Amino acid sequence: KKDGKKRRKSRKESYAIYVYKVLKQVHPDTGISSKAMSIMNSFVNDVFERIAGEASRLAHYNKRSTITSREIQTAVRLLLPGELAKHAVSEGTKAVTKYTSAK
Amino acid sequence: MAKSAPAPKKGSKKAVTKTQKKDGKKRRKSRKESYAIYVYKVLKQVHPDTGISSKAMSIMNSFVNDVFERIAGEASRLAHYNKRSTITSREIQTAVRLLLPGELAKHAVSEGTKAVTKYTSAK
Amino acid sequence: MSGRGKQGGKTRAKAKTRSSRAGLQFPVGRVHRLLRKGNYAERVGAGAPVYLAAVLEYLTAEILELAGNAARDNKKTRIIPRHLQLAVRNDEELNKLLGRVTIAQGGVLPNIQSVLLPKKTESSKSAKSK
Amino acid sequence: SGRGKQGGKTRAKAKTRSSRAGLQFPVGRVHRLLRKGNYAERVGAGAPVYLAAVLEYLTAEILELAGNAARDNKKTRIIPRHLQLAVRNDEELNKLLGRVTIAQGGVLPNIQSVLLPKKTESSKSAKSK
Amino acid sequence: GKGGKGLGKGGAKRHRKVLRDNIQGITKPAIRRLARRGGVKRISGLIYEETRGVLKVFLENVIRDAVTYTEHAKRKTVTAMDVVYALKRQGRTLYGFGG
Amino acid sequence: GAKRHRKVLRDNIQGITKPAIRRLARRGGVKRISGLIYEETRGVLKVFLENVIRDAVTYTEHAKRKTVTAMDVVYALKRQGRTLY
Amino acid sequence: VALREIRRYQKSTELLIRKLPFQRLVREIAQDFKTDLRFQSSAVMALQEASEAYLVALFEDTNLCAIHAKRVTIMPKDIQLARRIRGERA
DNA sequence: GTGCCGAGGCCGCTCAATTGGTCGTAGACAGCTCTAGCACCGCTTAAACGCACGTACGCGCTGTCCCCCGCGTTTTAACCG
DNA sequence: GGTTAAAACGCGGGGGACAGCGCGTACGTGCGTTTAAGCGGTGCTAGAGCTGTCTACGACCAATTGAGCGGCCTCGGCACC
Repeated sequence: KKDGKKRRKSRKESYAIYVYKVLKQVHPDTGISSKAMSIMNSFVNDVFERIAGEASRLAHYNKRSTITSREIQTAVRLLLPGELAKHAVSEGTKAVTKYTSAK
Repeated sequence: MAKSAPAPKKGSKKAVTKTQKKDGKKRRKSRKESYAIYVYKVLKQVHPDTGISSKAMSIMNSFVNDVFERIAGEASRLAHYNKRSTITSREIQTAVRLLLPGELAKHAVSEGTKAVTKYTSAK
Repeated sequence: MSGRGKQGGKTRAKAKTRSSRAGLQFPVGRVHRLLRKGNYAERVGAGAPVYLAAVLEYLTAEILELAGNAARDNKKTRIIPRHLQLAVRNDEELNKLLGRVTIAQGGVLPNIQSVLLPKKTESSKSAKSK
Repeated sequence: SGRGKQGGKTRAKAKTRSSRAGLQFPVGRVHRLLRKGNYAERVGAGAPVYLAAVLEYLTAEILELAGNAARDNKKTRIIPRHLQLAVRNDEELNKLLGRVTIAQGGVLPNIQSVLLPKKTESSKSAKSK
Repeated sequence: GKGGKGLGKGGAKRHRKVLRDNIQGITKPAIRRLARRGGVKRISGLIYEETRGVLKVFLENVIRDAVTYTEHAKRKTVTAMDVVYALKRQGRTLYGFGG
Repeated sequence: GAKRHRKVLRDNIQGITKPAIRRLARRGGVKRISGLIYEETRGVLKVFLENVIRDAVTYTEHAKRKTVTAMDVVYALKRQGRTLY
Repeated sequence: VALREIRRYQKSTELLIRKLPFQRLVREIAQDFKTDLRFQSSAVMALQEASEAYLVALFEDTNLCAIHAKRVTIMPKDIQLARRIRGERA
């Protein structure tokens, strides 16, 4: 089981392939560098921390324990500007509607 | 709760007023199928707090129908030039690059490729 | 698969439409039928209507959006035909695609030529009055 | 047709919550991170799906902008130079990434009117200003 | 009775006035006092419009944060608690008015 | 005097030069022209060629061809209305 | 005279802008975002103190901007430098 | 003699290419929450009831940059560590 | 031996002191407006039950991507007509 070389299986809290998959879909024929993956991976982590960091504050102030899309909707408007939030909410809302209608 | 039949039910509407409670349905109107129920869906996704009048919806109904004629019409010409009997995403993608402007075509191709990928990959 | 027997449970989507498979909102089936109805080709591919709906859906999204933005500037929550014309003339890419398109029941961009304003303090040449 | 509460046709990951709604980004990791990180004592299933779409949109746009910038640089590979160019070009991206430094990036070629020939003038020509 | 966004009474028991250009409320004595609190001897005449414009930019940003905070709980009244939460995000933090 | 002896990379668009504009002007029934026309005509022509080749290359690329045939130019020209017989 | 009143405002703490015109100003901005908005008396006063000190810091920086350029008066040029160098405007 | 036109050329950009262990997607059968019904008071609502602050007009002193105008600043040079 | 900075002090402008003019203030009064209260009325947010579809955990194997390598196309630079 673990007698073979196994100690190097850890970490992988990152978005390298997911950014790569999105990169190919948005731009069909293009390449990315292993260097540029590092900036993108850390940028997504900070973005995830920023929106979730605010969402923690909204949940605590409203006496609400759960985290839902409504609180995240507030975080997107609070964090992103008007133009960025306008497209962000449309993508997020479409994700919920299709998910509920899929099984 | 009934079992229908194929023979006598074609255009089964009122001809003589042999009705009870509700009156007989009027003769069927030529179906002017429209994207109104679909355009309004997209409208509420980008501007949920904005309404829309029927006069502008008539424009969008005529816009999509006329636009669909152009893109499909160009694709129809493309198939004859290539001696191709079938039309798929590839020919329309090039037709988009022809009819639509530069940045507009790129966005259409980008979203179109993503939408096509989700249909093929998923069962 | 053979024997004409019942295949069993429907693993493939039953409630979801073909558009729901790709996540689109416009009816791909209608576009698929329209291509055959319009006699654009002897046969039509499966990806032909899927791509067409996505392009139409994106074009619908951009136009409504721009129209909605113009509606807010006019303090009206209902998108009137005039709102569409303002967005069409403002955006160069939309202007190129819809250059020869006419929008019924209003729609005009307030374009004023610089000649129409003399703006010389009504002071004529070599003397203020005529 | 009788299968009890649920059938036995498939019992191992018949489609994933990610790509269930046509979403590429992982949702289990986001769901796990939302509860492993003590943001709140409880988490709802609607939170990760909305968050995954938001992350995808932000990732997609900057890659598209960087990809176009890379095309202008005659290079197909995306270099952090293009990523810095895309962020600084738009004021919307500048607001979000205000105090952020990008490794191996760069700086926009901005020059004032008093740092060039003539006393204080900025006429120049095309491909400038 | 009943009320939605407000002003349910109507009739002759309510009165509201149109407010369009009330930015000019910050007048010359008011603008100079804040300048005096900054310790500047002389302030130009053109910055009076700019100071009002700067205040509008400052107020429009904090209001968005406060309104979004208030709209989260769907409360009609903007409490002092929501303001200080908005102030924390923007860096300009004020101690007091809730805790 | 005045003399240049470099062939390519510097005289592609400017190959029209002065007389060719006059040559086309005479066929257009123009008695006299201003020197400023020699700069727009390069831009005006280039816009016309760029629009045609953008479609023509798209037709050539779609047909999986590395060579632009004569019929390919007709397809690009037909859309803009400048049909060629 | 102008520096005579410097002592008054730097020795005594008080609001330096009119109360209700600030209330009217924030109301007119809030109404565009959402009509019939209800403002608490503490909330509007809390924003006033933050707004006043926001300009005081701005007026403090612009004073040092002027002395940098061999100047005493603060001009629209001074306010442009302070906001941009701080990342508030650009 | 000058500035910009070039030619040869120097390391990496993009393509491939055969071997070790990293990561991802399919498969089971154990507790736990996902999400679904129901309780009774607590937080926000409308419509009255009172209370000083706020708008409109008063007498007063407060300031900005117009003109003319110095000498200390930091560039422009051709020559050393 | 060449490059920037640094001494000397160009040099025509920009600012404070030299001066008006015009406002904006902010104290006495009365009338309802809006923010807090006073207590419900059903609606939502969090309590568990049952046994199942999914993520986390865990295995190997051929292939798959990104390092680098070698010729080429591009760039700044000195020297004649």
